[PDB]
Amino acid sequence: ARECVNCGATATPLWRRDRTGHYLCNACGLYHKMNGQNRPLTQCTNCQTTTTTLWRRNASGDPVCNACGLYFKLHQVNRPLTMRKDGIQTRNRKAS
DNA sequence: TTGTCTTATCAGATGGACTC
DNA sequence: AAGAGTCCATCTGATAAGAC
Ligand SMILES: [Zn+2]
Ligand SMILES: [Zn+2]
Ligand SMILES: [Zn+2]
Repeated sequence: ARECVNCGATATPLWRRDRTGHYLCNACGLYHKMNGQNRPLTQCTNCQTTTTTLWRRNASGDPVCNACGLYFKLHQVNRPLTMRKDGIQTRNRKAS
């Protein structure tokens, strides 16, 4: 039940936090950082997944999922198909 | 019960569409 | 007409949760 504490949006291409760790949508997060006040009111080339919280690009400029993109950056080799975990994983990130 | 490694989820950078 | 500024999606980079 995540919600932008400024505008009330429940959907956004990227969730962000303010200095205190209060959640803000991408729009309200960028605005506050820039202005210092409140904002006024596809599939992976490697593993063929259609679901990720963040699309990245490979060296040729084609889309890869977050997992595949990060794996390649680290290892300089493509993510093997056997690494692909079923389901969606989430993590409780702490403040600051 | 600790250590490693994958990769979610945060933060920063870039630039197209739009207004001024 | 031609430049600077606003806005915010979407990209790259940083941090670190928790799978295993
Ligand atoms: Zn918002
Ligand atoms: Zn706040
Ligand atoms: Zn992938």
